[PDB]
Amino acid sequence: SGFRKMAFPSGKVEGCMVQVTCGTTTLNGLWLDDVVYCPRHVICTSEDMLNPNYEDLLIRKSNHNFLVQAGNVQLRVIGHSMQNCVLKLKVDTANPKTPKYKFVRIQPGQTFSVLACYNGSPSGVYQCAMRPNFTIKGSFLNGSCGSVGFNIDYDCVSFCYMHHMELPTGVHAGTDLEGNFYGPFVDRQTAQAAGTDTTITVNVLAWLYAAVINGDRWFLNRFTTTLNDFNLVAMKYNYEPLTQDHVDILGPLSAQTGIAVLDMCASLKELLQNGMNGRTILGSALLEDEFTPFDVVRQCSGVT
Amino acid sequence: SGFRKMAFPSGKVEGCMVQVTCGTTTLNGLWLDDVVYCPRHVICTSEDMLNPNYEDLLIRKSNHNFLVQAGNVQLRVIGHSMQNCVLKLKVDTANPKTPKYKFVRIQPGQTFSVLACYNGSPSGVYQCAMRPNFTIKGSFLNGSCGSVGFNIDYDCVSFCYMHHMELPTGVHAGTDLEGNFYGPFVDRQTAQAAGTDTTITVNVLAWLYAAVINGDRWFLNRFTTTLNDFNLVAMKYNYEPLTQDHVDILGPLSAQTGIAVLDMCASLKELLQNGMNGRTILGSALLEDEFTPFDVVRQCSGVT
Ligand SMILES: *CC(=O)N1CCN(S(=O)(=O)c2ccccc2F)CC1
Ligand SMILES: *CC(=O)N1CCN(S(=O)(=O)c2ccccc2F)CC1
Repeated sequence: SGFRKMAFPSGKVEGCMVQVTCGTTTLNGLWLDDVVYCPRHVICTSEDMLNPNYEDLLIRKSNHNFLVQAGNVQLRVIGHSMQNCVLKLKVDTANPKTPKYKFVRIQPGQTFSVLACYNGSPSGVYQCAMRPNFTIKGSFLNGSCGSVGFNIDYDCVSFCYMHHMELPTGVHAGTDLEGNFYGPFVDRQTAQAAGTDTTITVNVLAWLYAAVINGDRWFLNRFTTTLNDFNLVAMKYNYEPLTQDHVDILGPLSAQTGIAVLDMCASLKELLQNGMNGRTILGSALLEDEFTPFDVVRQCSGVT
Repeated sequence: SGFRKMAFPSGKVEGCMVQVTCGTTTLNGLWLDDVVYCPRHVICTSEDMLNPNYEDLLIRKSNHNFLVQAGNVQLRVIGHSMQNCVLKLKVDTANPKTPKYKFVRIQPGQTFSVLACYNGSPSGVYQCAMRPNFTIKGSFLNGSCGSVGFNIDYDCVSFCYMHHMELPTGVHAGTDLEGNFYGPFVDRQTAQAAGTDTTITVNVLAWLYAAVINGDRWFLNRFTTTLNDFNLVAMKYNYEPLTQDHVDILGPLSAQTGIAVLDMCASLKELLQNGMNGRTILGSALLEDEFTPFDVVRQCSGVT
């Protein structure tokens, strides 16, 4: 029993983190096989960051200008290319600790673990979600760029995020490992405002299921609703619309608890309309939306 | 910027987790050097757990009855002893992945990372605190016993917790790595009620400092207070008394923000008396008490 905001074990990713230096800029790189992936803004002077022309800036860079250090050992860079907003640095040594891995581009509402690093060294691990506005709410200081987000399926690490920048509002933007930003963001020090940070409804419902499973049941009511009725209330409260696809995904939690998805919707409707009245659910005073239905099943069943 | 509930990178501890089986009971063990540490209740039938006499139960156990598996390789047990509520299984092979380590007994209010494991395999990592009632609020299913809590100082893992049991109220009790329970708890399936779970005041104040550092400042007020006045309010709200030792510990956060500790106390006093009024601090609707002042400094400064 008990339900915690839980990250994947980070060891498989720790073994992949390196330091990348170009000129006076140091940030983190991901070493998989004989390639080191890092944010392309490693080539910029903070002056360059105002309006950088990356292709033009890159012309002035040779293999030997990219200093890649794995622990206290230097890797030999034998090639470099830009793919979207990442650099791929080819090194002469395959990372001996390369896990089984995939690059995935996640959807908004999907959760992942971040291994926050500075100078290629791990400082911490925490759980995030891709927000519906394609930001993440992370913990990233100068030097953390190139830190990665991931999921693990048993022995296979799916890398989904690389950290690139902080918006003026202190929320975070980054890329998949093909260098494509989540959302409309660009690696430039310019006016970039996030859109509405809506609540991930399907994740809230998953977490309400988790609460019931773990004995927190006070919010279960006598009501049901319909997707359309629920969705009118969702809209009003800046919650994402609930689809039949979301209902289908919640089916196993429905099955386990015997609470129909639409009944749990009606409970969530009353919590939105009535608030918590000073009560808590799984030690939270607000409705948590950074657990997926898969997260709840995984944690509640003990998958390794 | 941004402030997250952050665990230590888990890799150094992942390399230490093994499976221990005695009869039909499987749980986790910690392999450091040529010793495997696990809960002594591994020797019990769930029948035994009602009123176990561990010394008597242990007489019936030989080295060869303790099945220790590290990945898919069996370790040879050449000795076993009971120390308090843990077994030490001597194996013929030093764990080649043994990190630098210490065993520490932490105080209430101190935070640590848990690597939740099943069958010696890591499932997740999350941040806990030793509650003032010597429970922890974890996430532990059957099979998770022998999972450990730890802190890392650069390269040295301080092990502070081993998971042993769930109270009827779904909170958790365990031992240090010398097998001594935190609090009054015993490894027996009996009536064990937790005392008052008080709020860790010094940690709340640390987290209020973290909020200011990260731009969440709405709760800063025009008031100050004294330790004695604050403490009258703390008592009323089931907050731990604040000592000058706590004020001293918060000094660096005071220095960095320019907010005197007693001023921040007066802010916390008004939040206790007035509530949050539907507002949030660092994305929380309640006052978070599972960050230590050291945690806030570490995360805000980017220690690896
Ligand atoms: C994103 C990231 O982690 N980095 C880019 C900025 N650099 S830096 O130019 O060295 C720097 C250092 C300190 C303050 C601002 C700043 F831009 C660090 C790596
Ligand atoms: C604490 C812990 O993780 N364990 C002790 C209980 N055993 S068990 O006896 O195998 C068991 C299994 C399933 C349900 C209850 C139960 F006690 C597992 C390890």
